[PDB]
Amino acid sequence: PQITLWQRPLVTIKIGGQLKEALLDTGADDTVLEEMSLPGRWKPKMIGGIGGFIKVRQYDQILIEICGHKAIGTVLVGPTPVNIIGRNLLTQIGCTLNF
Amino acid sequence: PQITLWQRPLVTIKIGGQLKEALLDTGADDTVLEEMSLPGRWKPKMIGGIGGFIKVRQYDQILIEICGHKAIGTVLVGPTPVNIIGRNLLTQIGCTLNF
Ligand SMILES: CC(C)[C@H](NC(=O)N(C)Cc1ccccn1)C(=O)N[C@@H](Cc1ccccc1)[C@H](O)[C@@H](O)[C@H](Cc1ccccc1)NC(=O)[C@@H](NC(=O)N(C)Cc1ccccn1)C(C)C
Repeated sequence: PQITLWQRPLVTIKIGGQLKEALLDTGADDTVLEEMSLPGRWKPKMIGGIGGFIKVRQYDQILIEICGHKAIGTVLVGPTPVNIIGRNLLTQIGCTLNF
Repeated sequence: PQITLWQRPLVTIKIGGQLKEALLDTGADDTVLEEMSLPGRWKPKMIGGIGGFIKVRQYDQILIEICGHKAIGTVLVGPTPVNIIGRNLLTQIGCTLNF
């Protein structure tokens, strides 16, 4: 698909059989998801952004599906206001910017 | 061009006669640049993201050029970690996400 940017590029993801929505975000190096309790081992981590840093839990090797496309990678889980799909998973689905 | 996302989608912009690099950012509603003097009057504004809120100055109707394509629109200046080009100007230059 081609997604225009008139509105926020929110799409449906599947994670663990749940559907959710998430923002496709080319300016994020990492993927950050709203608080949830996945199984698995985590590491603590701090990620930063516009106003500062928050604390998150890092899970590795998580499979997410983005508009029917699979990707497998690290996900950070924390008190984010929005689910963010970053470049580590966008590359896997062949996603480009074009103009 | 077509930009892949294996690395950060930094490009060169020209603004107020300077060259800067900025991040092409589909997850941002707005464009935020590092502190600089632009000509023009401005309004104080607040914007947020991960981490919280920062206070910026809003300049309207600013000409900026992004990889040789012109855009005229609102630019916020303030203590951002990185120069961000958001969706208000990506749409002007015809930017889409594709996969
Ligand atoms: C999620 C983090 C892990 C991420 N950080 C990150 O990737 N790094 C710190 C590494 C790095 C360093 C240098 C260059 C690139 N990357 C981040 O916040 N990235 C930003 C851009 C940025 C990078 C580095 C420093 C500072 C900023 C995202 O790409 C950017 O799109 C965010 C995404 C976002 C949206 C909502 C809430 C939290 C985060 N938007 C923003 O921060 C903008 N805000 C908004 O657009 N809104 C709040 C509106 C909104 C509301 C709801 C939904 C979407 N958007 C700012 C720039 C105005």
